[PDB]
Amino acid sequence: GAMNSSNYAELFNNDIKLFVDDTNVYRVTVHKTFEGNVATKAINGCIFTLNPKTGHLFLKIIHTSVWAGQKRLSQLAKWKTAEEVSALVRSLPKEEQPKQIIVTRKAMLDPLEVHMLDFPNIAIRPTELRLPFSAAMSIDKLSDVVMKATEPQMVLFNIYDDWLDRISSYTAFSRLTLLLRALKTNEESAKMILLSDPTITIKSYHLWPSFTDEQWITIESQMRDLILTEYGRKYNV
Amino acid sequence: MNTVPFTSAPIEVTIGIDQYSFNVKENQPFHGIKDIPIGHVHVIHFQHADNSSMRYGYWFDCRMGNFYIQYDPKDGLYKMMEERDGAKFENIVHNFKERQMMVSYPKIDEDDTWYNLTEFVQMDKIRKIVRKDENQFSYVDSSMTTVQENELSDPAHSLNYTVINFKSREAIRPGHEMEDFLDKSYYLNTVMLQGIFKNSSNYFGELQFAFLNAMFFGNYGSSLQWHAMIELICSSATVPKHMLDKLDEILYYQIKTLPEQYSDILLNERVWNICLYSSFQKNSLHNTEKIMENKYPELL
Repeated sequence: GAMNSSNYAELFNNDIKLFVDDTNVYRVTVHKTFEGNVATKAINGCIFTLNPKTGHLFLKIIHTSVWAGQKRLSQLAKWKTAEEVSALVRSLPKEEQPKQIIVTRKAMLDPLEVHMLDFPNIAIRPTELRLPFSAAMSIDKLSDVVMKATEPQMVLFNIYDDWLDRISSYTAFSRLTLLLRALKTNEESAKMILLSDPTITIKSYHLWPSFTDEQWITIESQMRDLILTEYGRKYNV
Repeated sequence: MNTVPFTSAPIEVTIGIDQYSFNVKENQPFHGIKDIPIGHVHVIHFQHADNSSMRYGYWFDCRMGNFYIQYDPKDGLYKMMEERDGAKFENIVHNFKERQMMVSYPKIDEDDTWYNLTEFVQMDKIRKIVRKDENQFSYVDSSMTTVQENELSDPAHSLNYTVINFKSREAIRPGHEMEDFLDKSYYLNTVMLQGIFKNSSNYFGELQFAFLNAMFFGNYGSSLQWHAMIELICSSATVPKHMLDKLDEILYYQIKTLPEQYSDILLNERVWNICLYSSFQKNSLHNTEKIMENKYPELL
């Protein structure tokens, strides 16, 4: 069934599972035409497919060329997401295929289910968690590779860098979702916090800075404070 | 005009024949139904005064034999049987009439209701849905389950309706996932009409039979089957025009005939609101839409 606060630790057992987030698959800018009507222009997007136990990220880049000549793009985006996730599963060796796929938006259930008819033993699940994965395009290196792409392209990353050498999956995911929540609520402040200190660099093969353990505590505290502040401002509490 | 005699009526029971029904009191001298119109299927059904659970009944066609009803005190229910001795049977029928102990199938001559509800229902197809090949008539009751229900336990007692499932390999061609799931025309016309049912009359016949079982026995799997076959059509962009027009007539008489007090369990909100207002054929069910709005606007 659905994924919630109660069955949260299931994410970190040894049953392979992936999260799929489609919020950045179909991205547009809205602008005014010469005659004063509104039009959209698509920009490149991506499917955010993540194994929360291992950190492996399967970033599938969605090139604007996919939309050319198509109607009902927002609907089509869901089907293209499910098509590409299915192809990813097919491309993986049997022992690496997931036992569950957890979609972050309920509208993805039917498209994925239909595309996964060949994999009846892979369970497609919704979630009640309010996961922040839409902010994945606030991670500079991910945004950069998406925006530069000239063709459909799959790019692999570990979204935990090397954290798992020192902490558990559970702790890694809480850090990741805290960082993304912060970047979602106030990107400018979130990014300030991460880079303020120029003596803490991001390795060429990483996405986040090379914080020491103590520095991560300070960071995480700083991201929590950011999040709670923005809440008071949102609601006047 | 044909006759179905009853040996006796030992327990208090409500007896239906098609859309008509009569209360019969314990050991009231009731001995059959006469003047039953030849040319259509029929159903004679029961609900004991003591157990408003388990409505049950028998589909039959009088052209296929001489049938009669006999209460069984071991199994506790009215059983349909066949009399093979043609002479012995006209003898019972004629003596019971002479004594005038038989009710008359009470058809108004203006009324096409039963024809309209059973236009495409054929006994031969019923006996494939209700497989019991040593009887010419078919038993159904409230609690019988369908083959699909069983898949998600006793197969001898199953309603073997055609399995329809919108999220199946059958329904979805590989490579046309999105196309076929949003436009079931493929599934309807090639898989189901041309493939399994062969023509629209067999399809309509199963749809009508499912509705009738839902209505007369409250058989829930039949209600599911009836809704699924409507939805398959309403969710197909490409439907022969002869089918759409006939469908409007079929559903009209089905909605017209339903007991008003039952619309809550027998009518699936989602399917009807999707068929009448969201689907490809939203504009092709004018009579069905007009009667639904003027009788059950709540459900919509």
